[PDB]
Amino acid sequence: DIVMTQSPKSMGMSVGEAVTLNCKASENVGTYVSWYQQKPGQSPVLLIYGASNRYTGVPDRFTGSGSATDFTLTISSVQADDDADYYCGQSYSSPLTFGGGTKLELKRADAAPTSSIFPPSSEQLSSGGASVVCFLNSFYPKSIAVKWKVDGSKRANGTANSWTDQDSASSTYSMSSTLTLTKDKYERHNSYTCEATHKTSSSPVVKSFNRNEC
Amino acid sequence: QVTLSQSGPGLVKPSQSLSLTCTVTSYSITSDYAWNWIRQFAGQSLEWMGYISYSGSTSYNPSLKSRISITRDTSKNQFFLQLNSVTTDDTATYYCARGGTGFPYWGTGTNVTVSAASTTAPSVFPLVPGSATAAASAVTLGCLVKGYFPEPVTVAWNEGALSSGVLTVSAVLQSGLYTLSSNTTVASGTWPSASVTCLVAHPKSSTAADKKIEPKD
Repeated sequence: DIVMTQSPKSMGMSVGEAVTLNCKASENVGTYVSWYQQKPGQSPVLLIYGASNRYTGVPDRFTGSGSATDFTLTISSVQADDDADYYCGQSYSSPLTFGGGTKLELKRADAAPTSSIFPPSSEQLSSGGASVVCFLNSFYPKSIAVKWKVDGSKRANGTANSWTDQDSASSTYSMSSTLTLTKDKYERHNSYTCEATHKTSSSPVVKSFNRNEC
Repeated sequence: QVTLSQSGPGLVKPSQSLSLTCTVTSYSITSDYAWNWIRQFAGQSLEWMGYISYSGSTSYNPSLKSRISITRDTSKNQFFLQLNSVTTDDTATYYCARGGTGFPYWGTGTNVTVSAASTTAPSVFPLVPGSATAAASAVTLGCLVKGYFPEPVTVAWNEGALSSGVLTVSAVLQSGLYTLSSNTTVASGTWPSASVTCLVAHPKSSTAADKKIEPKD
């Protein structure tokens, strides 16, 4: 089996910059190398085949070069919509094999998040549970820390955080932090607070709601 | 041009056999080209499994040859993959594709989870602002989907009409069930006036839920 090794495992670049992705074969594969782009929630799309042939419909900014065991995919001027995982594959020898991929992320200006907090729905309370959600929207960079306070006391148990992939237009991230409690626990306290610390602000961004009105 | 669509069980128990179907439209599988099956593991690494050519000849990866079978039905224009004695390691997204040395056409892919656990439908709860939001301009609504197994779940807004400003965080596994949240930001002069609903589908359990987001009062 021929092993395909993709160099940059991960990479971040700004819109308009030229980027080069590398793919090496453990042994000769001639020019039988193809490159694929896989955007979030989509199947792979063929970009280049035969090492340097651009597939029909592919934008001119994508070009390929190489032979034998060293291949490269070049993006002349990266676009925000180029955010994706890129894979090379060889079809010179059997079985066909693919490299492990290179993830291309976009760099952009720092942006402070917008915060929203949501009390549990009456529907959930009926089942005996209560999830309080804090949503941080459209920010950059990805790194952010969320702290939960109940009636002024920090709560670290029962918290679940998750991020969205980077937006294909604005290159910003979004993330939700979910605090889950039982109905009894939720009803014995009044103030629920979400505190977010991001590099854009020295002081944390706080969002809270009082059960005796929401 | 050609269109491929995979179909099959989203959940199979270990030791059982896995059968997937690929339905091809706008191209006869007897005309030309090789018809392949390729899978992508959770880690995103890809593996070519094999193909059946337009002439009926099959070719398999070495590593699966003893447990795999690819067949076709020329009258229905479909080709199939059968993988015997599956283990948890066979959990992956399975794709059918057309190609020889390159693959220009891929199906959408079907996720197969190999597990002994049983299917569990979603509970969908609305996410409505605590009203204490005097920001006017923009309003963020949402749907919390929790306690389901296995993946995946599909979440759409307004039948799919509302596609801008939609943010769906990745699923998270806790104990043995998944949870996910989808949020949408709309112009403040659109929600209080127009209805916003989230459509949630969980294939594995053949569940389709509809949730209206009612104003806070």
